[PDB]
Amino acid sequence: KVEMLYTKFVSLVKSDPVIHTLLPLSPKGEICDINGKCVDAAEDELFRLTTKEGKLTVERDMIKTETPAFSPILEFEQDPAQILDALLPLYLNSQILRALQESL
Amino acid sequence: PLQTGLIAIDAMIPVGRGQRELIIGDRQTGKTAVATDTILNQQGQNVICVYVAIGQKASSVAQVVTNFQERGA
Amino acid sequence: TIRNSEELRGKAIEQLEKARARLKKVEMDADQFRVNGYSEIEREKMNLINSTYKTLEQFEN
Amino acid sequence: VSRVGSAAQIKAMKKVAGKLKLELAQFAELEAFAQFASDLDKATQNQLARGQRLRELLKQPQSAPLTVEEQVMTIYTGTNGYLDSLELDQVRKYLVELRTYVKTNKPEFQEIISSTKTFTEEAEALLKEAIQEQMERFLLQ
Amino acid sequence: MTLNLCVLTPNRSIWNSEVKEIILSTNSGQIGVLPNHAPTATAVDIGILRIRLNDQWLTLALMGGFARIGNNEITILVNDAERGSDIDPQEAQQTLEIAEANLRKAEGKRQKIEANLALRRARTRVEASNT
Amino acid sequence: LGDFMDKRDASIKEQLSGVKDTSSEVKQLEEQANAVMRAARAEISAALNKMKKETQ
Amino acid sequence: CANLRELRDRIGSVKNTQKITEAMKLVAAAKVRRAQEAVVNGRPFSETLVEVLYNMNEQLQTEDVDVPLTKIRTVKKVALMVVTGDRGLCGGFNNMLLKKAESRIAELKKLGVDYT
Ligand SMILES: Nc1ncnc2c1ncn2[C@@H]1O[C@H](COP(=O)(O)OP(=O)(O)OP(=O)(O)O)[C@@H](O)[C@H]1O
Repeated sequence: KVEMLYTKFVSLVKSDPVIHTLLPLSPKGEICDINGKCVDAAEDELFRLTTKEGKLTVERDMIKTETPAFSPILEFEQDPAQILDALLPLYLNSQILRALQESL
Repeated sequence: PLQTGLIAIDAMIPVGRGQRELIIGDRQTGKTAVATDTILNQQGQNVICVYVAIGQKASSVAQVVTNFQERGA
Repeated sequence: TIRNSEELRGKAIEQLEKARARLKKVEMDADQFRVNGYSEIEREKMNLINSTYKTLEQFEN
Repeated sequence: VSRVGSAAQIKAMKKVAGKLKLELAQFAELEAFAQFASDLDKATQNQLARGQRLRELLKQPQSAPLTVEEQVMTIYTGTNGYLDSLELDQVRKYLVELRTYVKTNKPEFQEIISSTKTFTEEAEALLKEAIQEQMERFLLQ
Repeated sequence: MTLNLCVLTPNRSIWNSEVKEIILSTNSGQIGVLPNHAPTATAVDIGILRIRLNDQWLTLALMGGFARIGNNEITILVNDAERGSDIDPQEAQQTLEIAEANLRKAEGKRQKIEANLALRRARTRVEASNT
Repeated sequence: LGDFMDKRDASIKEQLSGVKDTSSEVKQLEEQANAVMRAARAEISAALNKMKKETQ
Repeated sequence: CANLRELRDRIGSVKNTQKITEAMKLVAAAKVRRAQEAVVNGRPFSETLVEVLYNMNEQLQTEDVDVPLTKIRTVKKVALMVVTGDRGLCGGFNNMLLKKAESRIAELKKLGVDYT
């Protein structure tokens, strides 16, 4: 139950530090929170800095990445288990680097 | 123009013949030094650089006159 | 073999030995760089003595 | 400030002192960024580095008179970037050696600047080649 | 004569270009891939991505990832990739020896996976002297 | 034929040895390249500095 | 003059402080923008990753006897971790982050987890 405290970037004035579970990883992909705003995966948050009337501020982009479900054939060179065991550490590393980038 | 010999006071802010620029500053900063640099540069030219010293001690005027002599100005 | 064993050997030797020859040439220009300052800085003694000889002549006056 | 302005200076100074004044203005505005410039964009970085070299260009020794021709080439060297490769310290030594080498081995620059009193293209090219050869011999150190 | 190759990583996109062959090293296979290939989905892990561009056989070593490697538009979702000759030989060999120093440490089953990943860092590094 | 084949291989090795002699002597002479001007010029310059001091 | 001169010193120092903190503001803005640009750089990879993970979990209906990274069967020993920023004066950052940290580690010692 390796949950982390990364400070997500909500607003320029104050950004509240959220707590998210990391390592159990919820193998459907959805990385979930401290139980009450838990996030479905592929619904991503990408913050964008644009000026309002006049000041600096950050505005989120809740872009939803469309997914082509499968390739027409989708062969495997590996087994269905080994591919996930080699893939989920990659997504773990991606989420760790995102929790460093947004924290920074 | 009137070259002082200084890139600072000859590129940023000129001193032309006729314009009475002013060397203000804190004590011991180089006012007498910039004035001496101007009078010492003004050798190749033809100007008669009258240097009046008011209330400076005698020994500093001796140092400045012997500096002028050493540089030939 | 036929192309490269000559296309990388002989020209390399040529540029290598011409680099020693060019070093000898620029070294000869460094032997000239001796003269470039040396004949004048042997005089710079009498230069800084005789230039101030005129101020010492003003001192004689 | 000086109330006269560019109505006093010679045409060579009327050319090069403009860029010098503008670059010193930008460097003095950006002076606070110098200690905090951490991989900021290339425009700010190079402009601030040339300003850090420009103040060293400005500072000159005691009782050293720089006649008009030599300070002209000195300002040009400082403002158009032909000393950006050197660090902050070596600007002074490089410029003294460059002024010596130029005033002693390119007397045509003296003829042009002392005589025609403008920084025309032949003088600009002569100074460019002289500064380039002096940078080569200063890499040879 | 090639494919659209996109080797990605967390904070970068290492090498997006077109190459004749792709010899990515998975766990079960070092599957050579080349134009018009049928869509396979490899679990590419430690090993060299030897590719043969017609200029030369420039190698890049990737620490791990995945490759939805399909019909000339492949996306090798590499964890960590160092392209071409960006890796340095003598430091790589000293890094292999330091990986040996990390190999003999301690601790049961907790730290032996880090020991494995240090060994496999060395397997990533052997590409440098081979490059 | 064994002699002829190892003659081929050793001929490759010999052109490699010539390129290696080139690559080594390049380093040696290019080290000499700036060092000769440095030796002559700085030997003049520092000796000038000291002679100029004693003559001041 | 030791009365006016002290106030001239404070005026100069406060003006220099305003200049320095304005430089730090612009530097921090450029740093935020370059971190945002690094995130935008990293977004294609994560996009294709959250598409491929859905692809894999669509082929296999989470039918798996594998994946040590999904051993969800107890709450024995949580390992909470904090990513914190390394600068001085840091706004009100560090106190907030380690305050959430202290609250959650107290709530974890409630459960008896031996949080590392
Ligand atoms: N370019 C320079 N290099 C080294 N020292 C300098 C330079 N310019 C000025 N100085 C220093 O400035 C001092 C002299 O400056 P100056 O005589 O103007 O000071 P001052 O006390 O304001 O003069 P006064 O006594 O007339 O008020 C010298 O001690 C000298 O060391």
